[PDB]
Amino acid sequence: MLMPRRMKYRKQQRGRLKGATKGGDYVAFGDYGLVALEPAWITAQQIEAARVAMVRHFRRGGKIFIRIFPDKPYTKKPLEVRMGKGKGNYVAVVKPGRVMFEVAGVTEEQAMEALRIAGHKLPIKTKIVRRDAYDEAQ
Amino acid sequence: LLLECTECKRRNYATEKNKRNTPNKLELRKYCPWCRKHTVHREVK
Amino acid sequence: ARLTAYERRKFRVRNRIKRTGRLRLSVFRSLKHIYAQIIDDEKGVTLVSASSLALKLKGNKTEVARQVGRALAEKALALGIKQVAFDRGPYKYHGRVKALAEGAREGGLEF
Amino acid sequence: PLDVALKRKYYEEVRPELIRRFGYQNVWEVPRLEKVVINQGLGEAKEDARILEKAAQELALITGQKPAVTRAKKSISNFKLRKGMPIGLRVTLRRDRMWIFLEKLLNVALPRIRDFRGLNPNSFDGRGNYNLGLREQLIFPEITYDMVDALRGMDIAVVTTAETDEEARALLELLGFPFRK
Amino acid sequence: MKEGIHPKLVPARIICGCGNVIETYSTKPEIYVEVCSKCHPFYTGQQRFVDTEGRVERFQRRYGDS
Amino acid sequence: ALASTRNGRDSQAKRLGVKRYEGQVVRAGNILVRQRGTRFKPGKNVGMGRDFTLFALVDGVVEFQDRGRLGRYVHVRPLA
RNA sequence: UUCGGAUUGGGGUCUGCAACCCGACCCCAUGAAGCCGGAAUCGCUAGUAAUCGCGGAUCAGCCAUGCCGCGGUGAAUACG
RNA sequence: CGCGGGGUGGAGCAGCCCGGUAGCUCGUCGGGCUCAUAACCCGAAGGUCGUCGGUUCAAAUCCGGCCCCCGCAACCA
RNA sequence: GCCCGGAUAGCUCAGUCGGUAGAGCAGGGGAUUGAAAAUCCCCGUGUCCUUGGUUCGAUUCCGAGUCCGGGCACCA
RNA sequence: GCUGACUGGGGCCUGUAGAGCACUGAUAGGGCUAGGGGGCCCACCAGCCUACCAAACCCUGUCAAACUCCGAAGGGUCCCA
RNA sequence: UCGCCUCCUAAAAGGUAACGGAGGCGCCCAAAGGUCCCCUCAGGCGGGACGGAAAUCCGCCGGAGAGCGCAAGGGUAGAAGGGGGCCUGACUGCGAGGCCUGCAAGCCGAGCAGGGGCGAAAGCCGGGCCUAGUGAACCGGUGGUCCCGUGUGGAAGGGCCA
RNA sequence: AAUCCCCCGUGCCCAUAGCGGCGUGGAACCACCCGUUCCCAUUCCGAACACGGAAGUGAAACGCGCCAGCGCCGAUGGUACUGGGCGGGCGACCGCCUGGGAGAGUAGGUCGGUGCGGGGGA
Ligand SMILES: [Mg+2]
Ligand SMILES: [Mg+2]
Ligand SMILES: [Mg+2]
Ligand SMILES: [Mg+2]
Ligand SMILES: [Mg+2]
Ligand SMILES: [Mg+2]
Ligand SMILES: [Mg+2]
Ligand SMILES: [Mg+2]
Ligand SMILES: [Mg+2]
Ligand SMILES: [Mg+2]
Ligand SMILES: [Mg+2]
Ligand SMILES: [Mg+2]
Ligand SMILES: [Mg+2]
Ligand SMILES: [Mg+2]
Ligand SMILES: [Mg+2]
Ligand SMILES: [Mg+2]
Ligand SMILES: [Mg+2]
Ligand SMILES: [Mg+2]
Ligand SMILES: [Mg+2]
Ligand SMILES: [Mg+2]
Ligand SMILES: [Mg+2]
Ligand SMILES: [Mg+2]
Ligand SMILES: [Mg+2]
Ligand SMILES: [Mg+2]
Ligand SMILES: [Mg+2]
Ligand SMILES: [Mg+2]
Ligand SMILES: [Mg+2]
Ligand SMILES: [Mg+2]
Ligand SMILES: [Mg+2]
Ligand SMILES: [Mg+2]
Ligand SMILES: [Mg+2]
Ligand SMILES: [Mg+2]
Ligand SMILES: [Mg+2]
Ligand SMILES: [Mg+2]
Ligand SMILES: [Mg+2]
Ligand SMILES: [Mg+2]
Ligand SMILES: [Mg+2]
Ligand SMILES: [Mg+2]
Ligand SMILES: [Mg+2]
Ligand SMILES: [Mg+2]
Ligand SMILES: [Mg+2]
Ligand SMILES: [Mg+2]
Ligand SMILES: [Mg+2]
Ligand SMILES: [Mg+2]
Ligand SMILES: [Mg+2]
Ligand SMILES: [Mg+2]
Ligand SMILES: [Mg+2]
Ligand SMILES: [Mg+2]
Ligand SMILES: [Mg+2]
Ligand SMILES: [Mg+2]
Ligand SMILES: [Mg+2]
Ligand SMILES: [Mg+2]
Ligand SMILES: [Mg+2]
Ligand SMILES: [Mg+2]
Ligand SMILES: [Mg+2]
Ligand SMILES: [Mg+2]
Ligand SMILES: [Mg+2]
Ligand SMILES: [Mg+2]
Ligand SMILES: [Mg+2]
Ligand SMILES: [Mg+2]
Ligand SMILES: [Mg+2]
Repeated sequence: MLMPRRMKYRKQQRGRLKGATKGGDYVAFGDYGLVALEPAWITAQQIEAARVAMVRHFRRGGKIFIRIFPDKPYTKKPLEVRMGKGKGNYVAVVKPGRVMFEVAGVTEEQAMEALRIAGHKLPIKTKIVRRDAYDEAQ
Repeated sequence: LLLECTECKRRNYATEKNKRNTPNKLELRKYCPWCRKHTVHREVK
Repeated sequence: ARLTAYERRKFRVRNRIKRTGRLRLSVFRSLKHIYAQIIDDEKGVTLVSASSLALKLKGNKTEVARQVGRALAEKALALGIKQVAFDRGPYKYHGRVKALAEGAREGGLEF
Repeated sequence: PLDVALKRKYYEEVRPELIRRFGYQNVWEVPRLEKVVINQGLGEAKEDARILEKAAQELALITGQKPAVTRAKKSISNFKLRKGMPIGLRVTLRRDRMWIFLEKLLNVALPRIRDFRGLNPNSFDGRGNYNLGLREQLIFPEITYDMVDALRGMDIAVVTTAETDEEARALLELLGFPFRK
Repeated sequence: MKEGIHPKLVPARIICGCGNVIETYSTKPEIYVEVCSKCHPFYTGQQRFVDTEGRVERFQRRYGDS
Repeated sequence: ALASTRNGRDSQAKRLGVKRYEGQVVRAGNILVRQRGTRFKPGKNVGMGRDFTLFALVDGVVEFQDRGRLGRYVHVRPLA
């Protein structure tokens, strides 16, 4: 679906979306990227919704990298009210400047048009980028 | 198995712990009295 | 294999001595000679030295040692030094090292 | 005794051959032979440690040293084994007594093994010590065949100051170790 | 070697399909060794006696005469 | 159990830490550090109790010492 | 097990156009299962049953321990 | 969602507490008796204990998650 | 607590005026029969509820005891 | 009866924000490799190919209240004003 | 669900809530205690009869990932881990001074005296690496003991110590 | 007697002193070494510990150097964060002033420094 195996703890505190930053951000695997403009918990099911938008977009062809991953467990109560936490029910936490997705081995009009579809499936504003000197060497 | 432990004379002594099925014997060891100094001290009661 | 049994045994016995906080009467003994060095830690300093090597004497490494011990006492007691604790280093208290110690009375001592 | 033919043989004619072959700036660099450790593992005696001291009696007889007893490191289910119990005998011999035993092993024991087209030459442990193992104990002179209640073999380990197997091989060949080439 | 607990290990004599090994120096002096290989019967000092491989050797021999 | 709640415990705060700091006057017996492991080792004029508790052995001032891989150390300097 | 000789290794003999599939026999080696057989079940009343060998038919040879026969020794037991 | 019980050869049940050891009846398979089948008698096979994790030397057995089963509850509204 | 009565080879067990002891369905061997059984005939250290002690002498007598049972106790 | 809140300087204490991946775990892409999923040549040890499994290990790339090789600003306390 | 211990929440002193996220205790050990002496792991690779992923053995590499009775955390091989010999300080009489803290409690503790243990000694020793393994008072049981003893001597019954 | 250099003890800094490679040292220290009678030893082993030694060797160990492959250390500059003071956004969150300011990373560093005492050379 997309989801860890083996969690160390089942449930984990919500925490902040603060201080958009930190790792990812430089387009390491491919030709064009989709970078995140706003913070959000993006859900294992929005991710898959973007992936399949893209793979459907080119001929089963091209190559896709994803590069955000849903390891944060998301609980919800039933329509009860208040006793215990839980339950269920997975997200990737995504701040600004992150590259998720990032296609390669396809034409510019293709990548850019796939990434634009992929972006519509996301809860935040996005940015398509190409690749740079600035994306260094490493 | 709480442990009440005497020597021989005047019967005042000091108090201990063996919870156990070993040692099962007379369970005796060297201890100081309130009475003179450092005698034999056998378990009891 | 890091940090050998020698230097554990070494350190182990040393630290125990160093805690009591007396001056340290420290014993090196080689296959040939046997040396003894009275040290004050915290000033990081040797005070009274005695070797078989510098007393140029020989035969029966033990009887040599009682001598470098009597050598230390006489030498040391002359500086006021009386109480100390015996370092004994990585050496069994035995033989040569026991002998230097039981020669380190007429002064010094409790050893 | 400090005489002992193999010891002798090592000094006059094994050492010098060795120097001619590899060639050695130093007297020490030319391999000595230290430590033959003989280890019997016996699961055989497990709940019965009474059987054991008969086998220890046996090692002593052929070794001339009484063996110490190895006891179980950790506890393990699949074959019995409380972490208490005795597994086997292990006896360390050096220095003369290794020699007087290695001689006996070379010139008597190994000959008496059924088949024996010679000692395996891959058992060198790569840093140049060598190991082998034996099925029956009655291949030894000091054992009468009527004193065997049951067969138990052992693991012979031979430690060597040679840095490589090549050199190590040379030493034991030259000592008279029959090799399956 | 701790004093107690020990086989004697006293100089000995010993025998085989060969003559003596004067070397000895073992427990229990004067022992009889059944046969050795070293002393060069039986393998070492290769006897190669009784020798095999005659199985491919034969069938190609009795065959084309017959 | 699982849901209703199987959780819900905790234990009393142990109020652990340094109870006197560098350059602070103390008396014989004052305890200087409360701690779980050997987190500070006893130095000059400093005892350890059975629970790893460091106390002044003498009156004095307390000096802290970081002996690197030898640990940290608390001593009492006399002029007591 | 000097019991018992199944299995297998090598060596051969003979018949036969020819013995891999499938022959019988001799020798050396190999020596397995088997320490009187669960429920059950067969034959035999006398010169019988046990047990021991011998011949023939078919047939080149033979898988015959089969079959049809021959004699040697020779029991037990029938209240009913 | 709640609390209680459970899940083991083909079927139905023990064993779980109390760690080491899987048993009982039927069915199935091979043989016997009978003209034959059934009944009956002599033999045998057949399982990894829902599952994933963890504990321990060792887990059907103790602890946790999840999935099914059955039972009880769901009141004042 | 306690008074005490209850503790059998393989199980239920049955056995105290004391002087080396046992039955039935079991187990197995054996006769019977369609078999199951029943009936019939033969063998199983149970050192019989533990130690020290009276004696020649101990399931079965004296000091403690290990366990079991009901009925009565008590419980700050 | 000058010790107070607050403030200046000096020491000591700390493990958060940030960040990191050395530990505990999770984790994308590639590489090289144990065990095998087994295509099957076996049915004797064999035994090779993996566009599936896969430890560890290297490269690139990330995540964590109950992870930390690191780590501020602040905070606490003592001394002197 | 109710007391106790560990971790997080907890905002880098202490402290800090919720029917917040997760685990454990109601014991245990006469050695799993004291001391003196020695020893040093887990793992990986190579080698070795029965030995296999793992029984034992040999070699090299392995700064701690092992072990420390049990949960976690802090700690720890320069030992707190593993072995051995002696031993019972799992003593009596106290306790400067502090931690903690509304109270009552809980905790650490040098040092002195009596008599001891191990050690040549310095020294260490008033249980156990530590933090859970527990329960005010009242009422009563037992062993002791000096104390009280309702006219007096006893006794009844109490106190005191365990 | 100071001073320097080499060795032997022994402290301190606590990896800039480590690993690995290479090289070097025996007169003197030191080690390995010779032996196991004696003190004392090893759950077996004089391996270790211990003693009585001095023929040999610096092979091992140790000491001293030189290499930057690893390991370790590590700026300046810039950001993150933030005490204090102010804004902005429905929100999630963002920004400005003033004062503090990392971590990663880049540059580079490093094959140790040093105190006391001895023995030996100056
Ligand atoms: Mg980002
Ligand atoms: Mg990064
Ligand atoms: Mg959402
Ligand atoms: Mg409501
Ligand atoms: Mg969008
Ligand atoms: Mg090899
Ligand atoms: Mg070698
Ligand atoms: Mg807490
Ligand atoms: Mg044929
Ligand atoms: Mg017979
Ligand atoms: Mg028959
Ligand atoms: Mg008739
Ligand atoms: Mg015919
Ligand atoms: Mg015939
Ligand atoms: Mg079933
Ligand atoms: Mg049938
Ligand atoms: Mg039928
Ligand atoms: Mg389950
Ligand atoms: Mg398991
Ligand atoms: Mg109502
Ligand atoms: Mg003022
Ligand atoms: Mg300050
Ligand atoms: Mg963070
Ligand atoms: Mg990591
Ligand atoms: Mg954190
Ligand atoms: Mg730094
Ligand atoms: Mg003022
Ligand atoms: Mg933590
Ligand atoms: Mg806090
Ligand atoms: Mg805070
Ligand atoms: Mg609980
Ligand atoms: Mg002890
Ligand atoms: Mg190791
Ligand atoms: Mg290992
Ligand atoms: Mg191995
Ligand atoms: Mg640990
Ligand atoms: Mg623990
Ligand atoms: Mg921990
Ligand atoms: Mg007080
Ligand atoms: Mg108070
Ligand atoms: Mg005293
Ligand atoms: Mg004494
Ligand atoms: Mg005290
Ligand atoms: Mg009341
Ligand atoms: Mg009372
Ligand atoms: Mg009166
Ligand atoms: Mg009176
Ligand atoms: Mg009256
Ligand atoms: Mg009275
Ligand atoms: Mg460091
Ligand atoms: Mg020299
Ligand atoms: Mg020379
Ligand atoms: Mg060298
Ligand atoms: Mg840096
Ligand atoms: Mg800067
Ligand atoms: Mg601000
Ligand atoms: Mg604002
Ligand atoms: Mg920096
Ligand atoms: Mg370096
Ligand atoms: Mg120095
Ligand atoms: Mg000088």
